[PDB]
Amino acid sequence: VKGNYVQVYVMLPLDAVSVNNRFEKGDELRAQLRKLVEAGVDGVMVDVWWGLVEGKGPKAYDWSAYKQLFELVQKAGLKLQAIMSFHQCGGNVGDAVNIPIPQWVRDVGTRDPDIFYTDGHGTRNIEYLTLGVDNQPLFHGRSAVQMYADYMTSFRENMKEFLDAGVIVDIEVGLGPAGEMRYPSYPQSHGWSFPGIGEFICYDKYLQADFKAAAAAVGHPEWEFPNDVGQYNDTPERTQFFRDNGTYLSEKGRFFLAWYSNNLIKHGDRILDEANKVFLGYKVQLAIKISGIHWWYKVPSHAAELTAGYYNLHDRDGYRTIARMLKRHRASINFTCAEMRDSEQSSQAMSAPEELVQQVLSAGWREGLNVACENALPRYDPTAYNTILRNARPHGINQSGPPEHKLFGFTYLRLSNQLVEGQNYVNFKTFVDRMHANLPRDPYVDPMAPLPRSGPEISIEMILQAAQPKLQPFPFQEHTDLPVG
Ligand SMILES: OC[C@H]1NC[C@H](O)[C@@H](O)[C@@H]1S[C@H]1O[C@H](CO)[C@@H](O)[C@H](O)[C@H]1O
Ligand SMILES: [Cl-]
Repeated sequence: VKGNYVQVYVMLPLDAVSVNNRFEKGDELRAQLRKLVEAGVDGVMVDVWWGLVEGKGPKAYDWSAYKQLFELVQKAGLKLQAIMSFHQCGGNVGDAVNIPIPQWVRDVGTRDPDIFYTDGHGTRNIEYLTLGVDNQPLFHGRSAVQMYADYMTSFRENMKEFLDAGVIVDIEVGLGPAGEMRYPSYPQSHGWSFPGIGEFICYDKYLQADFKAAAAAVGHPEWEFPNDVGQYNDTPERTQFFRDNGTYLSEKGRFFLAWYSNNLIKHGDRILDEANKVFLGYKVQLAIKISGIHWWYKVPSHAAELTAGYYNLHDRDGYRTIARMLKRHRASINFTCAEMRDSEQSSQAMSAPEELVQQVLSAGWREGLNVACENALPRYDPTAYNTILRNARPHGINQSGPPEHKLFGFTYLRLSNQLVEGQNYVNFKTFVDRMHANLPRDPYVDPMAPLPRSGPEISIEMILQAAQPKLQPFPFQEHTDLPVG
């Protein structure tokens, strides 16, 4: 029965540390976290904002508010998942507060605007630095990858005691906007709204030069980005690229989609190699976040996945390539949409979150990875919780031992007073009993081994072998066998 237990984590508020890098919510959180403990919660997740910590200048790390926050988490007796948040808070759905990346990094952009992901009209997205500059020493002598590595190293040295005490158990490495390994292909600030197909955000000069070099290297130096792709708010049928039997199927289109999605995979791999070196020997799991682009999943072109950088089609598994890249690092996948049913989505959007969830979870498990999930949108109701329960144990309870597959964890978005009062709290507490297979809370479940060094580097051609043949997902039960009631 104990093999069935799934840990439950709760996301702290976006301003758990204030926008001025001070810890102001000690009284409120102490109460709120006591309520989470009373409900059997295993831990919390928190954004560790680059903009707050390295805000005053290069290598001026001010960890003191996060230390106060983390002491409080420890005193409550909860585990902790730390996100290395190298992105801006703001513009993305649910972001109530405003925390840019460091001002001194933005100041570099006033001279070299190509440090930012750039769209086809030339608009600069300031939420994250382009993967184009991962290895370009533009930031007062440092590259973007060096900045990320130094930040993680300073985190390790400063939070060593929380690491040694087994409080911090997971490091989620932010790899893009909203901390997700993707391009900013659906930005509300540039006028996108649901369920627009999005746009390819590869027009910064660094990525343009990368494309020309890749194209010349296959004997097509003339080739350019596709220009029959429409705009943010189009539907697929209204573009020659994404329509049924469109130019996404051409040799040119295929080369472009591979190049764009490959760069994301290489960005993840490089950064995970550095993260693994940092946390070598500590009892933590490294994780990445894959964004849940469920819209247009039901049409042949998977348009919105393609623009986000996920090269996923009926005969090409664009998530198992990513999982295969992660395997050498023993990195986990944190996914989203665990609370969503296809019947809750609008028809127009051609949306299939249930199938997308099944695809990504099955890709992780086939590669031997731990897989965790989050809810995409706020939900307080039994149905949502039952949908999560189904995804947490897709073949139900195993009475003899553990089930064939299960989530390694589930993180709930997001803590507030609303969660810990009234009927909301009764529902949530019941949901946590069910995720624990109705057993008491066990702080020593899922012990981590000392992080081993990443295995040998494999090439992009080796990673891409996972794309085909595309396999059906493992069968999922329609409904959980252990509902909230
Ligand atoms: O948690 C990742 C992402 N999953 C899909 C949800 O719809 C999004 O709201 C979240 S992003 C959100 O929360 C993150 C973790 O607290 C932040 O890093 C990010 O800035 C927020 O936009
Ligand atoms: Cl296989």
